[PDB]
Amino acid sequence: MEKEFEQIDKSGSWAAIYQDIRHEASDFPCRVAKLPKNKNRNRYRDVSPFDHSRIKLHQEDNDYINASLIKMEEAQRSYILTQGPLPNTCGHFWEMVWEQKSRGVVMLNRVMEKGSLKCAQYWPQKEEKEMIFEDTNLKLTLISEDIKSYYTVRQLELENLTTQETREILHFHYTTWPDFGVPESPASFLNFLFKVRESGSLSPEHGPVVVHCSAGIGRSGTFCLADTCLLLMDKRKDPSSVDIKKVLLEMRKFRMGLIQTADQLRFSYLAVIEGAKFIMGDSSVQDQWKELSHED
Ligand SMILES: O=C1C[C@@H](c2ccc(C[C@H](NS(=O)(=O)c3cccc(F)c3)C3=NC(Cc4ccccc4F)=C=N3)cc2)S(=O)(=O)N1
Ligand SMILES: [Mg+2]
Repeated sequence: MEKEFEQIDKSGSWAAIYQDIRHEASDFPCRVAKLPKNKNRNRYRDVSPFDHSRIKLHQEDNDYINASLIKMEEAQRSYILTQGPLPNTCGHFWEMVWEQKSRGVVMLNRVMEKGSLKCAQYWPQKEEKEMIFEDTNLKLTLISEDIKSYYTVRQLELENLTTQETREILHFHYTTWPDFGVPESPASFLNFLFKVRESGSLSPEHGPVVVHCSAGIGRSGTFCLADTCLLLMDKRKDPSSVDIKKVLLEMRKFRMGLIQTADQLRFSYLAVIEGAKFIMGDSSVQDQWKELSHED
């Protein structure tokens, strides 16, 4: 894998390679997303979930949410990728989290980035001020938070007001990944990813983890591609066999535009190559990653 990386670097072909992927990517209808009644449920007019893989809310009125089920058969892991919720779709977001039985939510953006709103404040910032989503009959409370230098992990309590059932939802918020950009380092990215993994959130016993950024395709796609490739390396009898470009095209069958710049693609290669060290056994790389990430 690093041989291909090295030759892409020498040839200076990241852009051409990335554009080939965009050209070969699947094109499926998004008719439900484009219905006039769903216009205000979409943050961006050009980013819509394909009809075949969209997540359907269990409400009869309108079951539409800009969210997609990325089901990776060989890796044996599913993820739900969605846009940052809008002021009017936060209830829908939590209804999806509840109905799909997700245990973790991975957020890779900030509410405001460079002077622009990118996502509604869909969770409580203060313990004493819980949130009620009236349209969906759900209550959400901030139980605690572990704030790190570049990411924060939060314990949220989500309650179905109707049945009184409550669930602990873990929120993994990466706060320093710029839009259309990349993480500070493979180490910082991997330190975070393994925190999500170690939490049990990605376990097949739970529903799919919900991953989102602003549009739910650039940063979210980078995060899922690296996680999936590392999973495939650990699975197969020969990790060198993992073709990251093939994996990305496979993921793009479930949601459009995953990975938004040639450099996020190049970063994905670095993340997988670095993470592979842990998969192949190295028990000193993780601490290395933590030290390198300066999470304190
Ligand atoms: O690293 C990233 C990129 C962010 C991001 C990606 C796409 C968009 C959608 C934008 N839509 S628009 O209505 O603001 C907009 C802005 C400029 C030109 C244009 F035609 C529309 C967007 N579209 C292109 C990107 C693009 C191009 C073709 C098809 C689908 C696309 F998403 C660039 N930004 C917003 C944020 S993320 O939150 O997914 N992580
Ligand atoms: Mg306080």
